[PDB]
Amino acid sequence: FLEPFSADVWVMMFVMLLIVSAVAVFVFEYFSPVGGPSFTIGKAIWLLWGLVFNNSVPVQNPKGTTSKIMVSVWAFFAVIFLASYTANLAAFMIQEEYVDQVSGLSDKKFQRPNDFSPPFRFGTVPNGSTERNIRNNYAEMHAYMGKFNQRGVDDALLSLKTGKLDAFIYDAAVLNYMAGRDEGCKLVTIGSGKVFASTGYGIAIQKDSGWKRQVDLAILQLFGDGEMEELEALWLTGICHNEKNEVMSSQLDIDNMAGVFYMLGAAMALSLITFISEHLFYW
Amino acid sequence: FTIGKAIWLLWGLVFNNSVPVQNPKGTTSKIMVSVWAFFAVIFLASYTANL
Amino acid sequence: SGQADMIVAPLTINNERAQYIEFSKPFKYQGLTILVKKEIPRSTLDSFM
Amino acid sequence: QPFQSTLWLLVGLSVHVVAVMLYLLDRFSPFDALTLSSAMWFSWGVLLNSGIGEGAPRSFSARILGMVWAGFAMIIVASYTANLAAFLVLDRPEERITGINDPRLRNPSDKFIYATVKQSSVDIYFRRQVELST
Amino acid sequence: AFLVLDRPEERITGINDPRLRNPSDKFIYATVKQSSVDIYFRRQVELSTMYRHMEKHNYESAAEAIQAVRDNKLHAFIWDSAVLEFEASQKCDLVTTGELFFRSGFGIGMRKDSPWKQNVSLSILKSHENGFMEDLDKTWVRYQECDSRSNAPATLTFENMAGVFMLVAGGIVAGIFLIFIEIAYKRHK
Amino acid sequence: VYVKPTLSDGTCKEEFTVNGDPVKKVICTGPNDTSPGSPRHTVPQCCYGFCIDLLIKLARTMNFTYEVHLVADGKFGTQERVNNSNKKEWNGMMGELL
Ligand SMILES: CCCCCCCC/C=C/CCCCCCCC(=O)O[C@@H](COC(=O)CCCCCCCCCCCCCCC)COP(=O)([O-])OCC[N+](C)(C)C
Ligand SMILES: CCCCCCCC/C=C/CCCCCCCC(=O)O[C@@H](COC(=O)CCCCCCCCCCCCCCC)COP(=O)([O-])OCC[N+](C)(C)C
Ligand SMILES: CCCCCCCC/C=C/CCCCCCCC(=O)O[C@@H](COC(=O)CCCCCCCCCCCCCCC)COP(=O)([O-])OCC[N+](C)(C)C
Ligand SMILES: CCCCCCCC/C=C/CCCCCCCC(=O)O[C@@H](COC(=O)CCCCCCCCCCCCCCC)COP(=O)([O-])OCC[N+](C)(C)C
Ligand SMILES: CCCCCCCC/C=C/CCCCCCCC(=O)O[C@@H](COC(=O)CCCCCCCCCCCCCCC)COP(=O)([O-])OCC[N+](C)(C)C
Ligand SMILES: CC(C)[C@@H](O)CC[C@@H](C)[C@H]1CC[C@H]2[C@@H]3CC=C4C[C@@H](O)CC[C@]4(C)[C@H]3CC[C@]12C
Repeated sequence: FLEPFSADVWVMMFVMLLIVSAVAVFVFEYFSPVGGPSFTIGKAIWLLWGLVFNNSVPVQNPKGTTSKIMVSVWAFFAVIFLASYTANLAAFMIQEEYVDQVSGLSDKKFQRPNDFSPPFRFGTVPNGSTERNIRNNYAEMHAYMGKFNQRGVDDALLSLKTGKLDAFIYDAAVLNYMAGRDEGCKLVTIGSGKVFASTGYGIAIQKDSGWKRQVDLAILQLFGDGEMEELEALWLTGICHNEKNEVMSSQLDIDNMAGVFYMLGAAMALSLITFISEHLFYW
Repeated sequence: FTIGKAIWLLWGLVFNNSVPVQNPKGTTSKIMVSVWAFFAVIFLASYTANL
Repeated sequence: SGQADMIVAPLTINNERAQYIEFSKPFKYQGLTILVKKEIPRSTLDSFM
Repeated sequence: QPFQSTLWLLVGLSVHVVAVMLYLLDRFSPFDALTLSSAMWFSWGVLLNSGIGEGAPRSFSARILGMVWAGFAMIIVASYTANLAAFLVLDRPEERITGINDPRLRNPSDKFIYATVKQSSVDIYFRRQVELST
Repeated sequence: AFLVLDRPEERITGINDPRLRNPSDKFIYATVKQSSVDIYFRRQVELSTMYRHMEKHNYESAAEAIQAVRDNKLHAFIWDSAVLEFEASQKCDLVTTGELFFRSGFGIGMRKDSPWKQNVSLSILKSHENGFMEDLDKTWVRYQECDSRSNAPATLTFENMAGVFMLVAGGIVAGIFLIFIEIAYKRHK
Repeated sequence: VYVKPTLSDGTCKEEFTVNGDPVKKVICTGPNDTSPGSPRHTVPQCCYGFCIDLLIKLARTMNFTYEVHLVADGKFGTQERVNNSNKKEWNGMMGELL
C-alpha cells in the first residue's frame, strides 16, 4: 500500500501542504466577518485530513466564504490524491511478479525439516546421480528422503499435484521439460532454472578408446553450426516457457495486509502514549 | 422521515455519499442504512474496477 | 608455442580450438547474450490533468 | 474474492477494538464525550462510508486513533478496488493454440484430438512433409 | 489504464531479431575482436550480413565495449552470458536481452600431450559436486546489486504530481486576494 | 457452394439477399441428402454460393453452357493405393476431371 507516492510526496502532502492549508483556513476564518463552536487549528486539521480519506468521518466545516473556497480547493486535491492512489495501487498489483517459496537445497526446510511446520515432503528417484550427490554432501538430508522415495518422474509429478509431495529433487533437464509441458503451468522449478552440481549429458564411450576425440569434435561442430539450438526448440521446449505467465491474481491475505494493521496497531500505541502523557500534564 | 428522504439517502450513499442527507434515528433503521452503505461500497469498487 | 602450460581463463570450448588443445570439462556453463542499455522508471505522467 | 475469510474477520473484529478504545480514551481523558454506542457508530460509519454517527472523538488521544482508523479504512477500500481490478484485468482465459509449432500439437497426446478432412490438400500436405510424420 | 499501459520501448529479442539480422547504420552492434564469437559468426554462412556490420565496429576488449553501451556509442554487445549478466547485475543502466545461443562452457585449455588433463577434469567435476564452484559463484558472480529489471510499475513522484501541489498553493494565494473582497463586500452591503 | 434440396415442383426455392437481388441458383445432380455410403442415388438439388456465382460470370463472359453435378465420391482429390496393383489413382473431383 505504501508503494505509490514516493515518501517525499507523502511528507509534502500531509506535513507541509496540510499544515499550511489548515493554518491558512484557520486564518481565513479569523478575518471573516461572518465567522456553533469557534473554528480552531485542531478542527481545521481534523477536517482537512478526513477530506483526504474520503470524507467518511464527521467534520465541522467553516462559516466564512473564503474559508469554504480553500476547503473546496483542498477537497479537489483529496479527489486527485485518492484517485491516483488507487490507480497506482491497481497498477502496482496488475503488473506484479511471482515470488517463490524455496531458496534451494541450502534452505532450512531441507536441512532441518523436522523443526519446522508439518514436515516438508521431498524425495527423489533413487539409483541415480542425484541420489549419489545427496548421499555424499547432504548426508542428513538423504536419510530423510528415504520415506518419500518415488519410482519415476511420471509418478513423482503426480504426487506433487495431489499433495503427497511438495518438492521433487531431480535433474534440471528433465524437470525443465516437465515444467514446460505441464498443464496449467502449476509445476515450477525453484530459482527460475537454478541448477546445483552443474554437470552435463555425455556419451559414455569405452575407456581409453580412439573414438572419444572424434565424438567430442563432432559434438562441438553441432554447437557451432546451430544444430543443437534447433533440437532444443524441436524436442525440449514447452508451452509454459512463454512470458506473462508469472502475473496472476491473488486474494489479499492477512500477511499481505499486515502492514496496514501495524500502523493501526501503532496508532493504539501512540494514542496510549499521548493518553498517559496528558495525565502527566494534569499531574 | 418520509419515503422521499430514504430514497434521497439511499441514492446518495450509492454515489459516494457526497450529497446532503437526513439519517434516521431508529437503531434498527441505522443497521439497514449501514447494510446498504456496505452495498454502496461494493458497488462503487466494482464499478471502478471493471471500468 | 610453449609460453604457457595452461590457460585458466573464460576460454569457451570450441571446435577449432579443440583440434589443437584439449579442454577440460567445463567449469562454467553459459552462452551468448546481447547487452543493451536500460532506463530508470519515471511514470511519464505530466500532471494530474 | 479480493480478500479472504480471515481478512474479512480481522477487519470486522478491528472495528470493535477501535470502538472500545475510542470510548475508553474519551471517557478517561483528563481534559460531548463519546458514549459506547456512539463510538461504535463512528467505527462502522467510517468504515462503511455512511453518514450514520455524528459524534467525533473529543479527547486529543482519541482523535489520533480515530483518524488512523479513517486512514486504515481508506486503504482497505482502495485495496479492494485495486485487487478487484487486478482480478478483472488478469482474468485470462485458458489461452488458445498457435500455428503448427507448439508442443501441444507438434507431438500428440491421447487427450488431445486434432484432425483434418480425409483425402484433401491438408492430407497430402502433412503426408508429403517428412518432419510432420508424427 | 495510463499507469498500467505506460510501457517503455521493447528491446532486442535475440539473433533472430530482424533489426540486427538485416542491419542499419543507425543501429550498431559488435563483439570483441579475435574471440569465440568471431569464429561463431565466421563459420556461419547464414549469419554473414551480421559479421560485416560487426567487423568494422568490433572492439579490442570486453571492458571497452561495455563502456561504449554506457556511453551510447554502442547499442548491442554479443558476449558471454556469464560475464554480461554480471555487468547487468552490478550496473543498473545495462540489461541483457534475448535467449542464450551457442551454449559452450568455459574450459581450462592444455596441450594435447599434457599429463594433467585427466586429473584437471576430475578436479573440476569434484568441485562441481562438492559445491565448491557454487561458492565461487556466490563470492564473485552472485551479487545482484540494485533492484532486478522487469516491467515493474513506477511509484508516483513529485515531478508527476506537482501541478496539484501548486494548485493548492495557488488556492491559498487566491484566498488571500479573496478575503479582501469578502471584507469589502460586507462594508459595501 | 451450398447444397439445399429442391422444392416439390422440382425447381429451386426462391430467396433473396439482404440487398434485394435474388440468389442465383443452379440445379445440381449429386447424391441424395444421405452420404454416398447409402445405395447409389443421384437426385436433383439446388446449389448456390461463391463458386456458382463466379461460374455464372464465367459462363456469361466466355459464352459456354454448363451442367453442374456434385461429386459422387464426396472427396476433394488425392492419389491413393489401388487394391494391390502398385498403381496410383485419383479420387473425387480430381479423379472425375481426369
Ligand atoms: C496513511 C495515513 C494514516 C493516518 C496517519 C496518522 C493519523 C494521525 C492524524 C491525526 C489528525 C487528527 C487529530 C487531531 C487532534 C487535535 C486535537 C487538539 O487538541 O488540537 C490541538 C491543536 O493541535 C493539533 O491539532 C495537533 C494534531 C497532532 C496530529 C498528530 C501528529 C502526527 C500524526 C501521525 C502519527 C501517527 C503514526 C502512526 C500512523 C502512521 C488544540 O486544539 P484546538 O481545538 O486547536 O484548541 C486550541 C484553540 N486555538 C487554535 C484557538 C488556539
Ligand atoms: C446512474 C446514473 C445516474 C442515475 C441517477 C438517477 C436519479 C433519480 C433519483 C432521484 C431520487 C431523489 C429524490 C426524488 C424526490 C423525492 C422528493 C419527494 O417528493 O418526496 C416526497 C415523497 O415522495 C414520494 O412519495 C415518491 C418519491 C419518488 C422519487 C422519484 C424518483 C424518480 C427516479 C427517476 C429516474 C430518472 C433517471 C434519469 C437518468 C437520465 C416527500 O413528500 P412530503 O410531502 O415531504 O412527505 C409525504 C409523506 N409520505 C411520503 C410518507 C406519505
Ligand atoms: C471493503 C469494506 C470493508 C467492510 C468490512 C466489514 C467486514 C465485517 C464482517 C465480518 C464477518 C466476516 C465473515 C466472513 C466469514 C467467512 C467464513 C467462511 O466460511 O469462509 C470460507 C469461505 O466461504 C465463504 O465465502 C463463506 C461466506 C460466509 C458469509 C459471511 C457473511 C457475513 C454476513 C454478516 C456479517 C456481519 C458483520 C458484523 C455486523 C454487526 C473459508 O474460510 P477460511 O478462513 O479460508 O477457512 C479456513 C479453514 N479452516 C477454518 C478449517 C482453518
Ligand atoms: C480493548 C479491547 C476491546 C476488544 C473488543 C470488545 C468487544 C466490543 C463490543 C462491545 C459491546 C459490549 C456492550 C456492553 C454494554 C451493553 C449494555 C448497554 O449499556 O448498552 C448500551 C450500549 O451498548 C452498546 O454499545 C452495545 C454494542 C453492541 C453491538 C455491537 C454490534 C456488532 C456485534 C458484533 C459481535 C461481536 C464481534 C466481535 C467482538 C469481539 C445501549 O443502551 P443505552 O445506550 O444505555 O440506551 C439508552 C441511551 N442513553 C444512555 C443515552 C439514555
Ligand atoms: C481542473 C483544473 C482546475 C481545478 C479546479 C479547482 C476546483 C476547486 C475550486 C472551488 C472553488 C469554487 C467553490 C464555490 C464558488 C463560490 C460559490 C458561492 O457560493 O458563491 C459565493 C460567492 O463567491 C464568490 O463570489 C467567489 C468566486 C470565486 C471563487 C474562486 C476560487 C478559486 C479556485 C482556484 C484557486 C487555485 C489557483 C490555481 C493556480 C495554479 C457566495 O456564497 P455565500 O457564502 O452565500 O456569499 C455571501 C456570504 N454571506 C451569505 C455569508 C453573506
Ligand atoms: C501535521 C499533522 C496534522 C499530520 O498531517 C502529520 C502526518 C505525518 C506525520 C504523516 C502523514 C503521512 C505520513 C507518511 C506516510 C508514508 C510514508 C512512506 C514511508 O516509506 C516513509 C514515511 C512516510 C513518508 C510517512 C511520513 C509521515 C507522514 C507524512
